[PDB]
Amino acid sequence: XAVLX
Amino acid sequence: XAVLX
Amino acid sequence: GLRKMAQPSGVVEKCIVRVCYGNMALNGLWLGDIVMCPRHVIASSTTSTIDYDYALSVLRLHNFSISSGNVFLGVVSATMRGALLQIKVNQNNVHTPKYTYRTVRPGESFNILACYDGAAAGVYGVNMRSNYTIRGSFINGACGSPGYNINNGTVEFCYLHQLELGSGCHVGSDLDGVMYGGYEDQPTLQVEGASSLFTENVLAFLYAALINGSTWWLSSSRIAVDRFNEWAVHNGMTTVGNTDCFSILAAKTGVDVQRLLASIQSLHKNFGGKQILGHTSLTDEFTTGEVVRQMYGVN
Amino acid sequence: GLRKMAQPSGVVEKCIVRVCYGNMALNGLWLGDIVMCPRHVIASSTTSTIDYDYALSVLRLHNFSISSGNVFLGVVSATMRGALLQIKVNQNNVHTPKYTYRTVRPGESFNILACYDGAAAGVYGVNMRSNYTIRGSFINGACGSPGYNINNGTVEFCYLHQLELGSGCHVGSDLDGVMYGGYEDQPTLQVEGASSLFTENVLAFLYAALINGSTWWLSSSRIAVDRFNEWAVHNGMTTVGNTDCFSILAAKTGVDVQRLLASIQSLHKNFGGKQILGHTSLTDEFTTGEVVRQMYGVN
Repeated sequence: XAVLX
Repeated sequence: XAVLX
Repeated sequence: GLRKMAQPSGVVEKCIVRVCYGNMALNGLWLGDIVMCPRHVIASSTTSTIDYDYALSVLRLHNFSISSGNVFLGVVSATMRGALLQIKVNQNNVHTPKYTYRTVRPGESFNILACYDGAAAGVYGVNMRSNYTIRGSFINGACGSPGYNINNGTVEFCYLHQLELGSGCHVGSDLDGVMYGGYEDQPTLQVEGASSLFTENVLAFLYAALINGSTWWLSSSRIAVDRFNEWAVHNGMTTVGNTDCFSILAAKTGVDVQRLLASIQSLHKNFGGKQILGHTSLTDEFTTGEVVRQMYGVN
Repeated sequence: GLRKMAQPSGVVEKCIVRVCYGNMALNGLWLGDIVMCPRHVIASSTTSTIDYDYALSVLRLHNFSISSGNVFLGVVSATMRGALLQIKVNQNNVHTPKYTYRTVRPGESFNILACYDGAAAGVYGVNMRSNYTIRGSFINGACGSPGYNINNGTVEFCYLHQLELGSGCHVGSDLDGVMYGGYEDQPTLQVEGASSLFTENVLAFLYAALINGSTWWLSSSRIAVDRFNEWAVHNGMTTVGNTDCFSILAAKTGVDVQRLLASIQSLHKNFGGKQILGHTSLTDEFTTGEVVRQMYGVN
């Protein structure tokens, strides 16, 4: 997955 | 050989 | 040697603010009476898609606390702009610089001011890849960190950090809210697109090597820009454009682009055990501008 | 990955000035009503040895032109302090930060604000080698560029650029005028002394590799610090002092120093196409502080 910072 | 800047 | 350097960050440091919504806190860009920050500050998700239209409709202005240093800025209104929020605040940023918005192109370099809790923590140079991703260094709390370039007294804001892909690379939006590379500000499975070496930057690099006495790898052959370009597109490299920008570097080395293109073809994904300025492969990192600026101090 | 980052430069940027004497122009550090700069600005020769005591006696204050931006500063007086000049001017730098003078020790990292013609052009992080030299990026005009660290609101000035040795590496003086490594303020033939890998920084690096999934090189053996130290001194590496600073990194990897030390002896001058975090060699660049700060945001 993509990780929202 | 060492150059002053 | 050849360093990735950052431009001085002072002009941008005073535009950074802490944006807290409920529990969540990240960084915002504070220009005029407006604060730009990633919209996901009002959403709380870990594994599922976010309905941003709904999150915006439930949004409560009194749940915001925005601060510059220990100075709090009263929130007036908020609107959604792509992957960002426009937050109107109580006062003007007196230290607002002369600035513009500019969307970066692949191959172009800019600066990142890594911020945490509304304070600038580190600054370093990066380069936008054909991916429309960058190889930044970000951890938790870094979102809203601005990307910028200083051009003749003008600050060009080009990036607000949003996202880290599974490969470790990073994605932001421009200041209009548009996510680079059409990536989505969601915690969904998003595979980093295929990318090509930006050949013009590689050319700049090889010029830098010639300038620093690295000439073992030079080919005696040549290919025209027009035929290299048709090879490049099928070998994971970008096309070469005007080549006029390589005049200064060519003049300093007596080596033309065509011959460098030939060296590239023999080199690409087939280096020996040798290195070039401490590099084991062709690097995409440095532009002609950066190389010329760093070796001779002219622009 | 692992990036060399600089701390934000804004606090230092407004202390930079242009110091022109005769036809020589470089950068000065403009704090309070005093400007610090390299003494060789008053010399008439740059390629032949300089008699600085004679140069000081011939000095004329009206031949000075000192400027902050396009604002010129009248020179009041000048005294010689090691490899520096103390220059008194007609006004305080209103933007003078809270600062101190500090001399760097080998292995320690700090920031360089590369300056040209009295203006900051770039900022990057460097590490003081056992040589008491640094691998900076400087070209003509860079002399007087400051080195600094920002520690709890306080700017610790530790470096003013003076010299590039034939090897390409750089030497400056501290703000007390003392040349690092006892190097000389002259254009004489000066070979860069031997230097050793700062083992503590190497440990930090290998820890960073463990954290990001690089474990192929991990050795099965272990050695005591003091038995490693007796090997290190004969293999171009520094001794390891107290390993407490490695507690956080050890806790997160479950690997102690003794095992990293053993792996270093087998990785010293021996790799085999292998590469750790993009390095073909052991790097000296990153301290434990930087590694912990960059991965976890703790000090």
